[PDB]
Amino acid sequence: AMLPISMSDEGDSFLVKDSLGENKIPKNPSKVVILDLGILDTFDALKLNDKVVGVPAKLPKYLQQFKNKPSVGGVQVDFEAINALKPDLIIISGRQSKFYDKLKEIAPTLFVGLDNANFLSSFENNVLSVAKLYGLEKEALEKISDIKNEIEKAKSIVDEDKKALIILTNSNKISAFGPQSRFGIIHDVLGINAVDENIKVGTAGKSINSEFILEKNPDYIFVVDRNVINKERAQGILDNALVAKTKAAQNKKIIYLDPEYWFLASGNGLESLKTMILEIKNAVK
Repeated sequence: AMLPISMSDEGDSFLVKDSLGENKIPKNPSKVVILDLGILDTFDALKLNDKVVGVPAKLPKYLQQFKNKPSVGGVQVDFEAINALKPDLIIISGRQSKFYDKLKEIAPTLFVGLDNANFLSSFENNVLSVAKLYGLEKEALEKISDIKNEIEKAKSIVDEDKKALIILTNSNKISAFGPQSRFGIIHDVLGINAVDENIKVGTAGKSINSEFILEKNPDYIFVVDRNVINKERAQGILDNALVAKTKAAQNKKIIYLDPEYWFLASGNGLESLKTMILEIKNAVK
């Protein structure tokens, strides 16, 4: 299990430990550089927009209120821009853990990792830890309750005898993903059963083809199409007689998920996580 963020109050600051290291973070930080899009959404949802001084502007359609913040990268980190903003806090997730030592020379750097084996507990701890910095625990607990209620509404309507498959299409490559993966919340949080519970743990997933999809005969197929960031599109990759024969194709349950949520992994967002939960619920209702 990923080590959680723990914080102890030391008056003007918190002593913060997370899986990457320890930091003294000032209370109410006022110049925050955020490289994780999900946590940027949570800043919005907690009304902390004025605390943010840098984002990866090179930005999905749901985060356009930050389009005029100074750019610190693309998700490609620009260290010069970061230093020149003189931040009092840098927030990162998985995709930037490789940059940790360099960012930490600039300013205290908080890791809000999403644990693919314990998604909801990581999500809660990330949101509540950011809130504690600002004394917003009450407000963050109300919104965390809203998301839990949405998960319960979504779970309530899932069919126990149907099975789904998750795939990522990248140009013409198809790769399968299962429980406890980067897309795992379809199986792990919303309880939708998988066609294969034993695809191997790892970020690149398992290479598959249409024969595989036919062999599994999924009731639903969830597609994360990284071609939508061209020409070739999952719909054409799956435009064939193998995929056509599948229960998913026959009942028009090939679901194309918005990659600006799923591929960019905005699970740390109070509002973005909600939109993802609703997107699943509305596909299988």
